[PDB]
Amino acid sequence: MRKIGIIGGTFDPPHYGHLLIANEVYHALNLEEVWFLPNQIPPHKQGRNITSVESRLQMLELATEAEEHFSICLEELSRKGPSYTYDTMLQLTKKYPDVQFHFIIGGDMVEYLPKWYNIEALLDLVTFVGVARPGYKLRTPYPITTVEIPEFAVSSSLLRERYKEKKTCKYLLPEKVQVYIERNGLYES
Amino acid sequence: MRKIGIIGGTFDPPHYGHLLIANEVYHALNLEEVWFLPNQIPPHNITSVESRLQMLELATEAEEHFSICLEELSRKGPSYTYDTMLQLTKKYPDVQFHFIIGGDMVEYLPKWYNIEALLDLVTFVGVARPGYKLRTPYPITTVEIPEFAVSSSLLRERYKEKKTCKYLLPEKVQVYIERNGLYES
Ligand SMILES: O=C(CCC(=O)Nc1ccccc1Cl)/N=N/C=c1ccc(=C/N=N/C(=O)CCC(=O)Nc2ccccc2Cl)cc1
Ligand SMILES: [K+]
Ligand SMILES: [K+]
Repeated sequence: MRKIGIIGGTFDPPHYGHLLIANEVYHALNLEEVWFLPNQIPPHKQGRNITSVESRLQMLELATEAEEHFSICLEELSRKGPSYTYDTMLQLTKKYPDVQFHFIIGGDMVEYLPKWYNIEALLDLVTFVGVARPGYKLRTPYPITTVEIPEFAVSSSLLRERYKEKKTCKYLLPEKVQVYIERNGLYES
Repeated sequence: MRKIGIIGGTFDPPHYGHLLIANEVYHALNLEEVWFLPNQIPPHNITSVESRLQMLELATEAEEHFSICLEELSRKGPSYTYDTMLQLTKKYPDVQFHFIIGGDMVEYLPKWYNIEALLDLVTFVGVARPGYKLRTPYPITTVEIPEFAVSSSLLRERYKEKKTCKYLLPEKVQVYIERNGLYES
C-alpha cells in the first residue's frame, strides 16, 4: 500500500508554515507523497469576500509546484459545497484502493476528533497524524500517529492582514505566491 | 436576553490558557457568564469524568462568572455541538449563546456537523492573537486574546516527568493532579 499523507485546509493563502508541516510529516513517516487537499468554501453570508476557488488553487500550485513529492488533490475543491472528511476519504478510498492515507491534523484538533462527522467510520479509512510540539504528546482514545514539529507560528490570518495593509509577505511564503497575490490584489479586501 | 459564553473541551487538564480565553471573551463581549462545557471522551489511558469534573470545579471555584455546564456529560457517546446547543437553547430560550472557538478552528467551520442549523443556535466567537484577522463566510464575532503558550499537552508531559506546573494553572488544580497521579502515565 502506497503511504500518502493528506493535509487539508482552505490555503488562503498557502504559506511556509503549511509546507514545513507537510514536509516534516513526509520525512518523519517516510511517505511516498503528501497531497494538499484544498477545502471548498460556502458563499459569504453578509456580502463580504471569499477568495475564489481558482485563486486558491493557483496559489497552491505555485506553492507546491517545485517539490516533486507534493501534489494537489482536487476531491473537495471540485464539489459545489464543503465536504465532511469522512465523505471525502470514502471517495478517495474508492478511487485509490492501493493507497494508505495518513490524514494530518493540528495538535489542538486531536481532543475534538470525537465530534467529527462519522468519526468511527473515518478511523477505518485513514490513519490520523497529529502534530505535536517537540517533546510533547497528544491524548485521544483513538489510535493515532504523532509527529513532532516545531511551532513556526506563520498563519494565513496574519498574512491576509499584511496584504490588506499593502505590506509584502516575502520570506513568509514562496516568492511565486507573493508575486501572484500582490499582482491580483488579493486580500486588499 | 442573557448573553452567555460557552467554552467546550475535555479540560484535561484545565489551565490558565482556558481561563484567560474565557475571561477575555467575558470582558470583550460583556457576557453575563461563561459556561465551561466538558466533553465526553468515548471509550475505544483516559482521564475519568470524575477527575476532569473535579479539576474543572477546582479551576473555576474562585471566579464568579464561570460555571460548569454538564449537558454533554449527560449523554453516552460524543455530542455534536449542534446536539448540545439544540438542548441548551430549548432549556434556556432566554439565552443568547456565544460559542467560543480557537482562531485556527474558524477555517474548518464548514465541516462541522449541521453547521447551518447550528448557526441559528449560536453566535460563534473566534479568538485570535493580536494582528490576526479571522476569515469565514459565516457571521462570527472576533476577540483578540493575549498569547500565553500553555496547553494541556504540555502540562500532561510535565506531570509525567514529575515537573511542577506552578504558574500555569490554579494551585488547587495542580494539587489535585499531583495527589491523584493523573498524568503519571
Ligand atoms: O480537515 C479538518 C482539519 C484539518 C487540519 O486539522 N489541518 C491541519 C493540518 C496540520 C496542522 C494544522 C491543521 Cl489545522 N477539519 N476538521 C474539522 C473539524 C470538525 C469539528 C471540530 C469540532 N470542534 N468542536 C469544538 O467545541 C471546538 C471548540 C474549540 O475550538 N475550543 C477552543 C476555545 C478557545 C481556544 C481554543 C479552542 Cl480549540 C473541529 C474541526
Ligand atoms: K508538485
Ligand atoms: K455526549
